[PDB]
Amino acid sequence: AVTLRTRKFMTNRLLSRKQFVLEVIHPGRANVSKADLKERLAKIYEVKDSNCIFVFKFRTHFGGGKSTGFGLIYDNLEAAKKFEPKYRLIRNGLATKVEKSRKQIKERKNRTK
Amino acid sequence: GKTRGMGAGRKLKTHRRNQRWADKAYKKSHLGNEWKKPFAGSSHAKGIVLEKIGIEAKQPNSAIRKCARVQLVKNGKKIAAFVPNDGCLNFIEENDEVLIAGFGRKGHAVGDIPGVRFKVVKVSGVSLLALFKEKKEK
Amino acid sequence: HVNFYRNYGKTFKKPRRPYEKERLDAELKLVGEYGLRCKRELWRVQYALSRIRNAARHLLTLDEKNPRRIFEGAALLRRMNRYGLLAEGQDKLDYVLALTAENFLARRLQTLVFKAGMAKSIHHARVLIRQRHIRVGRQIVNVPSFMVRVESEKHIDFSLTSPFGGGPAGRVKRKNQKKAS
Amino acid sequence: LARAGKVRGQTPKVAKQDKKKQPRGRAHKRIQYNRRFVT
Amino acid sequence: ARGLKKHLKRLNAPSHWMLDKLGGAFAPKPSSGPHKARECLPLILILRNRLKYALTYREVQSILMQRHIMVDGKVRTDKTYPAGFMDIISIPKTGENYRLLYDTKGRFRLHSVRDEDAKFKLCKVRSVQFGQKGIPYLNTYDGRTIRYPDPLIKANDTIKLDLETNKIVDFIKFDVGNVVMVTGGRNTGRVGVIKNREKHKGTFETIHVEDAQGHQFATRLGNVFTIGKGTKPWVSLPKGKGIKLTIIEEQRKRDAAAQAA
RNA sequence: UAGGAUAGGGGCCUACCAUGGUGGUGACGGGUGACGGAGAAUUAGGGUUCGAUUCCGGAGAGGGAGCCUGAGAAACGGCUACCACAUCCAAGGAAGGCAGCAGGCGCGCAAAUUACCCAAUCCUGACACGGGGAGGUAGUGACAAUAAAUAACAAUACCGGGCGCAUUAGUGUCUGGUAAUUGGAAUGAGUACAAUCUAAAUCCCUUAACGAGGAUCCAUUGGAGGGCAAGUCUGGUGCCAGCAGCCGCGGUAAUUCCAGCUCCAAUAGCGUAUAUUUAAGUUGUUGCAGUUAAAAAGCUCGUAGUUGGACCUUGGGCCGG
Ligand SMILES: [Mg+2]
Ligand SMILES: [Mg+2]
Ligand SMILES: [Mg+2]
Ligand SMILES: [Mg+2]
Ligand SMILES: [Mg+2]
Ligand SMILES: [Mg+2]
Ligand SMILES: [Mg+2]
Ligand SMILES: [Mg+2]
Ligand SMILES: [Mg+2]
Ligand SMILES: [Mg+2]
Ligand SMILES: [Mg+2]
Ligand SMILES: [Mg+2]
Ligand SMILES: [Mg+2]
Ligand SMILES: [Mg+2]
Ligand SMILES: [Mg+2]
Ligand SMILES: [Mg+2]
Ligand SMILES: [Mg+2]
Ligand SMILES: [Mg+2]
Ligand SMILES: [Mg+2]
Ligand SMILES: [Mg+2]
Ligand SMILES: [Mg+2]
Ligand SMILES: [Mg+2]
Repeated sequence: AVTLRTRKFMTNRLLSRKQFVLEVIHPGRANVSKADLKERLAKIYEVKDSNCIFVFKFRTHFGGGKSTGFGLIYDNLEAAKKFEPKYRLIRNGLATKVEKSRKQIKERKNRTK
Repeated sequence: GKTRGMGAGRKLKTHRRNQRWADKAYKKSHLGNEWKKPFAGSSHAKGIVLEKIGIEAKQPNSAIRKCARVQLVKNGKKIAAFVPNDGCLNFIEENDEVLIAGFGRKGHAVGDIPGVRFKVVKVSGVSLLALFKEKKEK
Repeated sequence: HVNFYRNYGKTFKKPRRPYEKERLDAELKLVGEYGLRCKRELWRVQYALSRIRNAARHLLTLDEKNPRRIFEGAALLRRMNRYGLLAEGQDKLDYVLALTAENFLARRLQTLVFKAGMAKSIHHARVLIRQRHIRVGRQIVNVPSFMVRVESEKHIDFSLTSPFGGGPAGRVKRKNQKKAS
Repeated sequence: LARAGKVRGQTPKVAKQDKKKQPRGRAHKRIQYNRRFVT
Repeated sequence: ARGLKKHLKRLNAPSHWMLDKLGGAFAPKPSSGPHKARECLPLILILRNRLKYALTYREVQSILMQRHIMVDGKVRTDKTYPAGFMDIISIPKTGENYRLLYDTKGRFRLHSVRDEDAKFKLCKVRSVQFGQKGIPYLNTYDGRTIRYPDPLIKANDTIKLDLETNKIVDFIKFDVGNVVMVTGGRNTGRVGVIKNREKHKGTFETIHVEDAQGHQFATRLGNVFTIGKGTKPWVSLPKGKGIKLTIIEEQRKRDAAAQAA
């Protein structure tokens, strides 16, 4: 029995997204997963694609029952691909990650040719 | 009495400057000899014990205050250093590494002890209080 | 290294003469009546009160019609009337000197709880504040020195989650019931 | 030096009880209050 | 040092950039441009901090190299461009114009305009004097230069520059009795009509100004910027018509704001 | 003055001429455990001390000196030479510079990680795109600062003061304490599904089932002659050991030592040590003192310094609130 409201909401067709600060109120509930918020935001904005949502920076205020955070609704998944930082895509699983070992990442390799 | 002229600011600043020297504490701090003293402007000073000696006590009292001659490893001075408490001297031993703290009274000898300004607070890197109160033995 | 630049200071100063029967008894009076955790708690109040009183004194040194005086006096009396520390018609900037640590200990949420009831004791009040039991508007305040304002006094009350008036019982209740049934 | 530790060794050894904790923090000041000037 | 300093740490960034203390070590460091880098506002501070069209450094980079942003009528890919006073920013994707104006507190505002009151900009002249082959030209404080200037235009005057013919359309002769909008010092922001101008041999010539509602101040010739001839300015002034009001009145206005709400 | 050199003024240098410049208003020299400043501590006012340090300016790369490339370097995460130091050597030669991050030796009273990341702030490149030990995050962290647990409420009880009468009672009201008393309540310290956080993990903030009987989920640091709040308690010691910042305790009835019980002070802090500010009107400009306590030159002349007698119309007014 949880609620869902937004504020500080602005649409910029520069980066082709609608960006908001959501103010979720979940009395009794421990907290709400970002995935669990995805379907509610998607069905209240009928975004036609529940993958165009990227929501983050959740807090769960002192005392519990109310959490804040940012949200990003894109209007073409193409623009979601291009105007996004690399890690929210990985969080939603839209791309995968690799690891580094930087001995002669460049140093020894700057010697031979 | 005072020069209260309006244009005598030079005279009064120079007077206070010359007369600030007849104050003992100022002369002691701004003459530099703390840097010829054994700590040479130090809080504590670590050293090595040469022998536990024992020195008499001033006339109103009567005792053998158990002091240790130590040598300072930072500058080579040798000094005396009280070992404060009942029986606690025995934990000290010759050529053990001891931290010489101030004994109090800000660089001037304290109590009935003649010519001692320094106290031992650590030996072999273990708290001398800890050995007195059997908290942590060396 | 930024995060270096974040200021921070102190909240009190220890008294000059450590050992006097008169000051020591006065401090024990205040700590006993307002149920404090130690006399650091008392000692903060005098620091804050000294700061505000000195602010008032510097103003009263100057003259009326001075824009600084009017502005800061208006602000100061607004601050005090918001915490219910000066009364009606007593917006004068001379009754802000007459305030004393009685008045600041009068506003701590321990005192407000005990005077609103709901506590049965002031030392009961402090703990009841600390076991996440009382909100103010809708947020639980677990600070015994919350300094409740007058437009917040009317609606201090129990939780929506605490055993006394909110929802589920405590763990000892649920243990007793589970071994009773 | 032969007399170092003299009285420290002379004194007999005596051991404590298990005095019940006197409550710390707030309750300690409660007891000081209602022991000094409510009693 | 041995060369140009290219980092600007956050606490050295001028007071009127309003940027917070603990958000990081550095500040955008405006590039050497058309405005004096002490009296400027970079495009990142325009997009990110004020308009919130982005939320990071890279997001403003995305905004700018989409080619969306326009300065003085021509697209700009720079991200520490030192915009200044009466630079116009258009965003044709949003069909939306800003003209970058002070307020009375000394900070920049983005005062909106329509297109007819955006086709031109407005700036003063640093100096008018000769060049190659004896052709006169003038140099503004905007960096801009104009060749064959109208032989009446003198130094300290102000001109309007259309963004298509790219030359004068009119000029206001810096004189007593026309309104200014001071752009430096403590009085910056406050509009008002000159009542006097006193000159001293060998140093700065000061201007005495009055806020149209009575208050009177003075400032040296550097920071005055005549807007319009007479009392009527030729630019749409910000929300508060260039009147700096005492802090007491800023209290009364907020009391009056809350007491009707 | 004439010129050279420089990006340019200039004794920056040369030739010639002149003999000047500074100095009791402290030059020059000497000391500095002296980079300068914004500022830090203390502050009734005046002041006193400090300022390596993250912001700005300067300087320096082991000590000096000289240079190329370049708009910018007398650059050292560039070179050339010398001095100090040291490395590899197949014995010919060659390569060096952590006052960058991390780390090791040493010095010392005295100072953490040989971790992760470019996600944030900004810079940099031919550049949306790479790089960034700048920077940020996690680890040690009682440098300092903040909030803040270690119990609360009840009736029984030997009690203990009014108040129901006060007499003569008795018990009775705020519950004061010794109650491992008796009892059901509450909770987080900790543990833990998760979720959230995060560039990825983690701390936190939220929260499922755990998680309290006072021995435990146990609070200490310094004292109890005065200054200074709190023992004319009990045993030992016998001017010994020892305490004691000062005064003093200790030589057989020790409130001071050493210990047990009790109490006090602060209490997650508290003592010791040195430097320093207040106290200190004992540095006195505000604000000291010089008959006798420390202190008027033996006396006069005296140049600079300091200080300087009275006098010169805004004298009576209209005016508008
Ligand atoms: Mg004596
Ligand atoms: Mg540098
Ligand atoms: Mg730039
Ligand atoms: Mg010449
Ligand atoms: Mg030096
Ligand atoms: Mg620097
Ligand atoms: Mg070195
Ligand atoms: Mg250099
Ligand atoms: Mg060099
Ligand atoms: Mg190096
Ligand atoms: Mg290092
Ligand atoms: Mg003792
Ligand atoms: Mg004792
Ligand atoms: Mg005493
Ligand atoms: Mg006493
Ligand atoms: Mg002591
Ligand atoms: Mg004593
Ligand atoms: Mg003296
Ligand atoms: Mg003195
Ligand atoms: Mg005197
Ligand atoms: Mg005499
Ligand atoms: Mg004379």
